[PDB]
Amino acid sequence: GRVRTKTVKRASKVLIERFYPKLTLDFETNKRLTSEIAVIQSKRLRNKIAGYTTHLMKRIQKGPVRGI
Amino acid sequence: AILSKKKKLVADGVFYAELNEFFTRELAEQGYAGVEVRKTPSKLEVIVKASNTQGVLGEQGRRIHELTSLIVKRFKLSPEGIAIYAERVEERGLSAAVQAEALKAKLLSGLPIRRAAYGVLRFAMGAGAKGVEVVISGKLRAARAKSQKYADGFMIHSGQPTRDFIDIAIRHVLMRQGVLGIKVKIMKDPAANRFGPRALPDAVKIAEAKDEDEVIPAPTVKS
Amino acid sequence: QQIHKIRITLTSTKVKQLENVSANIIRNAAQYNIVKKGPVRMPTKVLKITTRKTPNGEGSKTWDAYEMRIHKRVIDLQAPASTVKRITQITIEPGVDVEVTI
Amino acid sequence: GQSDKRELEGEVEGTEDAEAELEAEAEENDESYLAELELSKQE
Amino acid sequence: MLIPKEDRKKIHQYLFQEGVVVAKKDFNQPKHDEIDTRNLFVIKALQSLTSKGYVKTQFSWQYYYYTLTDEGVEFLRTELNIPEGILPLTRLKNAPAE
RNA sequence: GGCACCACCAGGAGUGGAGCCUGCGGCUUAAUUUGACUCAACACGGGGAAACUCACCAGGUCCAGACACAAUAAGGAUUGACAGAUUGAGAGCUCUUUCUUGAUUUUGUGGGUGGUGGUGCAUGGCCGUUCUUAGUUGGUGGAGUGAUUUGUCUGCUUAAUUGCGAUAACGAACGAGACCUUAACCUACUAAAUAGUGCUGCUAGCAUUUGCUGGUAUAGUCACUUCUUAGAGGGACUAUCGAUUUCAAGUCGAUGGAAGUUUGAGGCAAUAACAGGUCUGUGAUGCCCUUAGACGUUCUGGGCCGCACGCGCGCUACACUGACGGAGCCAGCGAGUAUAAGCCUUGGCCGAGAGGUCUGGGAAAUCUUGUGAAACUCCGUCGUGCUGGGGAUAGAGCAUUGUAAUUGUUGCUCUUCAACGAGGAAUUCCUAGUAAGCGCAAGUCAUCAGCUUGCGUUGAUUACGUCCCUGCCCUUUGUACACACCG
Ligand SMILES: [Mg+2]
Ligand SMILES: [Mg+2]
Ligand SMILES: [Mg+2]
Ligand SMILES: [Mg+2]
Ligand SMILES: [Mg+2]
Ligand SMILES: [Mg+2]
Ligand SMILES: [Mg+2]
Ligand SMILES: [Mg+2]
Ligand SMILES: [Mg+2]
Ligand SMILES: [Mg+2]
Ligand SMILES: [Mg+2]
Ligand SMILES: [Mg+2]
Ligand SMILES: [Mg+2]
Ligand SMILES: [Mg+2]
Ligand SMILES: [Mg+2]
Ligand SMILES: [Mg+2]
Ligand SMILES: [Mg+2]
Ligand SMILES: [Mg+2]
Ligand SMILES: [Mg+2]
Ligand SMILES: [Mg+2]
Ligand SMILES: [Mg+2]
Ligand SMILES: [Mg+2]
Ligand SMILES: [Mg+2]
Ligand SMILES: [Mg+2]
Ligand SMILES: [Mg+2]
Ligand SMILES: [Mg+2]
Ligand SMILES: [Mg+2]
Ligand SMILES: [Mg+2]
Ligand SMILES: [Mg+2]
Ligand SMILES: [Mg+2]
Ligand SMILES: [Mg+2]
Ligand SMILES: [Mg+2]
Ligand SMILES: [Mg+2]
Ligand SMILES: [Mg+2]
Ligand SMILES: [Mg+2]
Ligand SMILES: [Mg+2]
Ligand SMILES: [Mg+2]
Ligand SMILES: [Mg+2]
Ligand SMILES: [Mg+2]
Repeated sequence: GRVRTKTVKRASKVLIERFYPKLTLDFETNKRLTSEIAVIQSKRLRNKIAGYTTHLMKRIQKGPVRGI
Repeated sequence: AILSKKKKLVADGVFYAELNEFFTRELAEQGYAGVEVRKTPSKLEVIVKASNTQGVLGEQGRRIHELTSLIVKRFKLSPEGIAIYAERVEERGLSAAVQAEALKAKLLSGLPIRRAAYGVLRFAMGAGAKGVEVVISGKLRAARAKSQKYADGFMIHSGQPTRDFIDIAIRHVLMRQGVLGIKVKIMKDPAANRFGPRALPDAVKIAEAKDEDEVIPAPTVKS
Repeated sequence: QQIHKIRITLTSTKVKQLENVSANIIRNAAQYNIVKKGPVRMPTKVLKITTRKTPNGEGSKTWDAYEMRIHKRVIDLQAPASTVKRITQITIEPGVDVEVTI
Repeated sequence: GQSDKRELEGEVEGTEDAEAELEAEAEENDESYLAELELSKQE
Repeated sequence: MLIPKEDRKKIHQYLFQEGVVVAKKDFNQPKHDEIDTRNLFVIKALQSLTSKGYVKTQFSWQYYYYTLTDEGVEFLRTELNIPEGILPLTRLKNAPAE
């Protein structure tokens, strides 16, 4: 399965509460932004965080999300 | 003589492994931590880290002089080809080797285990260790043997970071009734690491909001 | 016995110090107008030893698989022999060993 | 340490052992004829 | 142990002047490469010296590490009938380095 | 309730039936050393033992019994010894024999020391197992006088206590996941005479059209990094679009992609525990036993292989989807020496073979080596026959290793050509470059691989589901158990 863990789920939604105006619906732009916003120890976790943030951004435009 | 590349790097490692155990047996009473072999042109620098650099360098440095001679005569080295330096460990509390040797010297003095065990739990943390766990196994007056763990603080267990931020030291303690086995696991704080990663892999540090400025409609500031 | 074609062979277990010495020599071979060839990445050799976990012979048959990677690099320089050897002492490193062959 | 005592007096006695050693150890750091000739002089 | 007096001598003027001796653990070795006598003689001769508190003995990886006590220098001072000038070589106060 | 090819469903290959290899029990023995007995003992102790290994058996030496004493002792305490006898022995082991050395040392006392001797049910460490299942814990708050409890859960979802969500809980930690190694991509960087290529010198063969195949090339003092190597990076995050869903976590389809099963595969791996296995790995160990006619150690020979039998891991096979005979001819993981005590060995020359000999290369991306491997493929012979399937058993002979091959180490040659004609009750492993074949290398190793650990060649059938069997986990429940049903 592809269930994301808590280390990626909670860290991504902190970004939305903190940098929503600068975020977007594009993964490639979001991936570069989070490399200057967060100190990520490994490249794989950086893409994972941005990939779930993009899903949340895509979901916020369709209505209110729980936790943000 | 002529030694292959594969067999030369292994020989250097085997030489290190055998040399390291030699210091553990000889300088056990001085809290031996580790040895660093710094090869250089025309010299073989060896740096030993111990809690007490007086027992090695005693009575006009007689022991260290008589100790480097034991290595020239066993590895067929030129008398000038090796140089040994004794260096004090900066943070004695963060070295599990020093902490395990210190615990053994107390247990062999008849001191109670609880008083001895908590003496390294607080000494390790006082030096700034992120976490520490001590396991002591063996027999004490009772015929049956037991093991007791004394944890404190935060400890990591699985994956690569244990190879980066944790050093370990096991020694056997010779008691009148048997052998006591002690394990001293010390996890150093990753923020103070100066060579490897400076944080845990899943530590995410989000920057702060730089926003909440006031925007004015549309001027131009010239220079 | 002046300007020659001189080989320096670099072997070590760890690549960070190997590339620092390699780059430092390349750096010193750049500001010094010395023509150079390298570094050449030789195929790394994985020395593997597979033992049994059990000191005794009881339990499930479980094995350790230890490894010892050896990385070897050779760099060719066109400089007099005095110049190349002093470059080695500038870029001397405990981990990497150096052999010089004409 | 199987009693409720001697572990009371193991921590407070144990911790004062370390507290005495961190300060002592942090003070220890802050203030930082031959023979072969006798075998050849037979001339 | 039955050592000839002369062979025992060479064992004693190696443990003085370079007051440390290293011997590999093989009893049948013809020559210990540093004391021209049997290797077994070196082990047993120095087992007596460490038996009488004149040398410390350390064993690691099938090797003997013999070091001469300060009390043992005095023993060779008299028994060897040597000049009273002491300090073999590892005691010559060459002084360490900082 | 839930999960799982160490469970099943659909299937594949089988094993169990035969011969043989090897391990275990048994029997035997002079000894056939020994540990382990469900999973988690039985190709396991890296245990493929001619000597050693070795612990067993039949015999023979040495102290390598330090040290304080006491005795003895220069008018010599003791050690070595030719020759003959003795002995398996050119062991002065011992016996006749007188020579030599000289306070090192001989006897008694204590004290040692050494033990593959005993105790793994006295221990450390290590390892296996519960279990790699998904479980574990505390702060504040709520409940309870308390031990405790909630948090840690009805439901959905996941490989997962992992997430959504419900919620007297809120917010967290270990474990999981992250992490590390490896395999798959980069005509985008960095270079490479120990990698490769195009051109170019020089050069060969075949048709002459200027073409097609080569050799040579460490001075052509060329050009390039795609193939090869490896360092710094980039690249996949379930991305976009359809369905279902509490419109949530997610799941299933497409498109793009090198990669969309955690991308494939592993390494590490929590809180406790077992009388699990090892004192036969340790100059790791407590205690017991032994310590000179040794249970130490060494030497010789035998044994660990011994054979009416039961059992387990395997290899050949029972044929034609095949055997031979020629021919075609493709990998990857790796290893390799010196005054040694002898490494990998091409190339040449002998030999039917096995093998021998002379040189050379390589301490290695250079040489062995493109390891020209085997299955495999083509063309033939064979023609359903215990046959040219199968190659036990045995006779005679030829080489290699080793001091030593007898109880054949192994290899080769001729001959002998056995059971076996697809295997009862039962039972194992497995879902994609996987299973199955098929070989090759590394470990043990002077010699011996039917064994393991890996690597690659050829390469599928059938699910992608369930709790029916079996095992484990959770919840509820009962308990006179808590040394916890071995109660
Ligand atoms: Mg973790
Ligand atoms: Mg993990
Ligand atoms: Mg089964
Ligand atoms: Mg079935
Ligand atoms: Mg078969
Ligand atoms: Mg024997
Ligand atoms: Mg034997
Ligand atoms: Mg024995
Ligand atoms: Mg145990
Ligand atoms: Mg509470
Ligand atoms: Mg409470
Ligand atoms: Mg609970
Ligand atoms: Mg959890
Ligand atoms: Mg964690
Ligand atoms: Mg060339
Ligand atoms: Mg569209
Ligand atoms: Mg994985
Ligand atoms: Mg038992
Ligand atoms: Mg046990
Ligand atoms: Mg014992
Ligand atoms: Mg024992
Ligand atoms: Mg032993
Ligand atoms: Mg054994
Ligand atoms: Mg005997
Ligand atoms: Mg036997
Ligand atoms: Mg056997
Ligand atoms: Mg036999
Ligand atoms: Mg098996
Ligand atoms: Mg088995
Ligand atoms: Mg054929
Ligand atoms: Mg090659
Ligand atoms: Mg026939
Ligand atoms: Mg046949
Ligand atoms: Mg036959
Ligand atoms: Mg079945
Ligand atoms: Mg054999
Ligand atoms: Mg082999
Ligand atoms: Mg085997
Ligand atoms: Mg109850």
